Amino acid sequence: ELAGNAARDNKKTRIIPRHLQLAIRNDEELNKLLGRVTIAQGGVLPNIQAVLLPKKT
Amino acid sequence: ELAGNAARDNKKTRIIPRHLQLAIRNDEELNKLLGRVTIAQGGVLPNIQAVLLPKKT
Amino acid sequence: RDNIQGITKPAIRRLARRGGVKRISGLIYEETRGVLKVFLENVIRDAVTYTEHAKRKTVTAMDVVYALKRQGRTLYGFGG
Amino acid sequence: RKVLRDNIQGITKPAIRRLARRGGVKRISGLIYEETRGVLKVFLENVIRDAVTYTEHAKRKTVTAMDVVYALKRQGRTLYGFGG
Amino acid sequence: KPHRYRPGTVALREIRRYQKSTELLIRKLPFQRLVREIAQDFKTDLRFQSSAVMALQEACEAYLVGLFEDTNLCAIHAKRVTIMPKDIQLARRIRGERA
Amino acid sequence: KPHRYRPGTVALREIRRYQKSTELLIRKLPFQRLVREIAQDFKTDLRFQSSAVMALQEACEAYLVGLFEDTNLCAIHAKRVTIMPKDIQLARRIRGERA
DNA sequence: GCTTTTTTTTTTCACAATCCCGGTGCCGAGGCCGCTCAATTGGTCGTAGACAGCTCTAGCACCGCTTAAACGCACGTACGGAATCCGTACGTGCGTTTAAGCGGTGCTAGAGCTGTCTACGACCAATTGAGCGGCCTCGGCACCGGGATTGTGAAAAAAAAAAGCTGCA
DNA sequence: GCTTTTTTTTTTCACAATCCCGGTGCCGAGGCCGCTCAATTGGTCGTAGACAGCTCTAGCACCGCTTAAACGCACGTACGGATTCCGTACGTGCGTTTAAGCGGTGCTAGAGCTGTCTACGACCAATTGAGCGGCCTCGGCACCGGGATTGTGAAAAAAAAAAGCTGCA
Ligand SMILES: [Ca+2]
Ligand SMILES: [Ca+2]
Ligand SMILES: [Ca+2]
Ligand SMILES: [Ca+2]
Ligand SMILES: [Ca+2]
Ligand SMILES: [Ca+2]
Ligand SMILES: [Ca+2]
Ligand SMILES: [Ca+2]
Ligand SMILES: [Ca+2]
Ligand SMILES: [Ca+2]
Ligand SMILES: [Ca+2]
Ligand SMILES: [Ca+2]
Ligand SMILES: [K+]
Repeated sequence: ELAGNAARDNKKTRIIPRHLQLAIRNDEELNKLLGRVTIAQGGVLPNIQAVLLPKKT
Repeated sequence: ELAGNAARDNKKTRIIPRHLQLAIRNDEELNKLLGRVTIAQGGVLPNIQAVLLPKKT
Repeated sequence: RDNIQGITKPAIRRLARRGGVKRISGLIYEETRGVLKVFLENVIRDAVTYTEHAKRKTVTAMDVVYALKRQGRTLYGFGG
Repeated sequence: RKVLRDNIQGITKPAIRRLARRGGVKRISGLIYEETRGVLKVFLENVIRDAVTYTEHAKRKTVTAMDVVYALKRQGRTLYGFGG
Repeated sequence: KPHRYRPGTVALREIRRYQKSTELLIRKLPFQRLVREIAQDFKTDLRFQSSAVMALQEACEAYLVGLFEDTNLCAIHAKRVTIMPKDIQLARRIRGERA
Repeated sequence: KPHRYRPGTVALREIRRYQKSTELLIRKLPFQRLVREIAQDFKTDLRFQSSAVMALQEACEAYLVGLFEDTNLCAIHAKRVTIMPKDIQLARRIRGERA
């Protein structure tokens, strides 16, 4: 369901590893279950620590 | 062999958990094997990070 | 029932001594308390789950030991 | 056939910089790059040794993707998308 | 004769003292009560073997001493001698006890 | 005059790029050679199924990428923006990787 | 309160990268199909484990001691964290250099499958002794204590160095 | 080079902690004993897998081009880290309070054991359909070019500070 949604989100008809990774990593529980799991060709969630951005206004 | 030494250094004829915990933690290889193990009534190896000790006089 | 406060400042200090810690902010004693709580929840849940599966009303050492092992925190000297 | 070169250097500064980009790192000490290589090296040693053992046990002369996978799962670094 | 050790000096003595010993550092009953209190939330009218409470304490304390060790390093990594909440959160974030 | 982005502003661009993508960030052959180089040290004259070299890469890049994550958190813990070998060693110490 | 300088915040574009569409082409998802081997049916036979009955263990509750440990306040020292400062390490952008990646081709170690036979391990029934639970003794070890020793500070007292004067060739 | 004053060095007095003597007391290591239950001996029976032999997957090598990527250097910004500085959140140590710890007594849930009986799962042989491999096609998606949007940053105008006068008094 989730992967699928993150595929629809990408305007892509076929689920790919990225979609799986996004589904899993973005979902508190799935993530725990797959805590020590490495999805091949999955990448990582967009995440830039706050203090590394410049001063916003 | 190692714990029994540890006892004999303490002036004891009984091996006890501390002797076991000492034997193991001061032995690079054993320590590694029992890295994710807790020895009940073992305690820890005396260790005070240097920065915390006072400028020596 | 608020037994978490039974985990006194002194006892907490002691533990951290043994961890080679020298100076301790005041906010840590509560932070410690939470952590300690979360740990126990995770261990006890599992332990009791073993208890309920053997259809008992009395939690055993083994229950604990079997839980701790699931949790990666294997324990020697209570019937491993 | 042939004994191999000194390749660890092929894990270039660019590549190491790219990987640390993926990890959200903005600024990078000069000393990082060589330290990484050492870490990377030790990682590959550890996995490959285990894989090769699974190879050697199966009396095969060709390391399989599954050898890697079994080793990686042994090392606590479970990998999806290559079997098992 | 007003004799006082300067701040940090008994702390060190303590560190030496307790690393050397094995006895449990949390008082036992309070611990026991806490276990029982937490137990209730999963299944009522439980009992415990005394030895199962001791296995739990041995484990918790060991957990904590260890977590402190890592916390202390994280303090020192920020050029501090005093451990702070944030140090513990980093220790656990890196360990993977939380996000 | 000529354009020139301030120090950091491309680095952030790079971050966004690479977190958005899934492609392997080490060059495939050098990795291959390195694997074989390390392979030898255990057993001579060995073959690798591509899928096995690739599974090693996926696994490597992943490990390294996480280490940078833990590392950046150690830098930021010491009120820095710049990761250092002392940051890595802490991640790895706390992780349990080395003593 | 004045007044100038920095300094901060806001305004005006110019550029460069990123994003988004339609177009084009390629290849792998998707599904059909035919055959195989692994699920299903419908048998029997044995024992795992549910169940009731009982023993007695160890978990629970309560009491009252005697401390050792918690607590809560008084007082100050050393530590955290803000502010200030300087030097250069590391990001950016450019042109030069290098080799990864592309695909193609040819050569073959070795992955992987089959068929043949037998050494070896499960699986009987029978013999039996090593290791189990229970129980008894006595020395190791905890405990005290005291008084000597030493390792570990902290204060106060002496040396050296810092800051301010100075006068002098 | 002298004075003064601030920092650092040195000694000189203290105090928990340690250790070596002695001495004492208690309980659990460590050994004994009387079973029994689990390892051993022996032989039977069925198939797991070493081994030989064939297939043919796919792994390795080799080359020469295109160009994306790596390399090296010029240059200066904003970073890391040193230094300096103040407020107070911490650790030390009083005294008073609290409740844990022990030793012991009393009750019973419930843990754990025994034996009994049968519903349920292993095992088989025959039956057969689902899920395998092979195969084919066609639409999603990767790739590109081109145009619209987005966000960075430089330089030039308004607000908006210190930051240093001017009295004022
Ligand atoms: Ca039975
Ligand atoms: Ca400081
Ligand atoms: Ca015995
Ligand atoms: Ca007897
Ligand atoms: Ca004895
Ligand atoms: Ca004696
Ligand atoms: Ca004494
Ligand atoms: Ca066979
Ligand atoms: Ca029952
Ligand atoms: Ca069909
Ligand atoms: Ca198919
Ligand atoms: Ca189709
Ligand atoms: K009981």
